[PDB]
Amino acid sequence: EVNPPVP
Amino acid sequence: STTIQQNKDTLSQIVVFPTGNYDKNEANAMVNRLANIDGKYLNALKQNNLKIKLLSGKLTDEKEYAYLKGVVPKGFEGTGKTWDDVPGLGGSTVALRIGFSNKGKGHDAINLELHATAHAIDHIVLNDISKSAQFKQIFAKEGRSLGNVNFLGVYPEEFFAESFAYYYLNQDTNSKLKSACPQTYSFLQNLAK
Ligand SMILES: [Zn+2]
Repeated sequence: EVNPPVP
Repeated sequence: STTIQQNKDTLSQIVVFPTGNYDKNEANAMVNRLANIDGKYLNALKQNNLKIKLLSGKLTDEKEYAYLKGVVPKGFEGTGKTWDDVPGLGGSTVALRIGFSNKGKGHDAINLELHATAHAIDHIVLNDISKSAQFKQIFAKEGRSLGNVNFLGVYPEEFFAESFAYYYLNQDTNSKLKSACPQTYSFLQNLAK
């Protein structure tokens, strides 16, 4: 699992 | 103070610094901000051998994230950006660019390292609680009260991560969260009991 920060 | 030191000690077995030249003072400041996280979560990350990798370069220049080159992250449609341009990642791993902590440094999270580590805590420690029925109900009500509503209001795992970051960054963001999202605030409070 990979999740980005807020764009 | 003694609890702060304990959390820093725990983080010494989690944080991995990069090889070569890097900003040592800013990396230390980033660890200090992570030490505000409740020790129960940090100890669980250590027990799971979760590493918080600090980077002096692009995330996708690390062997394990090279597969993400050219890939548009979830929720980044229309930004013109790919993982090559994103300064932090959280989930089954954590990777963060030194110097990009603050809002506006290639991201709009309240704090990069807290948001990314919250993803790891959500997924590894709490078994994807942000996708639980309980949190989905909270997210359905309060998920659009912290801005960036086409992102935080659409993905419950992102609302969780950012709310977590507000809760633990400092007293001001903690107070802002309680005002804007009281059920999320109580949820996180009870999670830490
Ligand atoms: Zn995120």
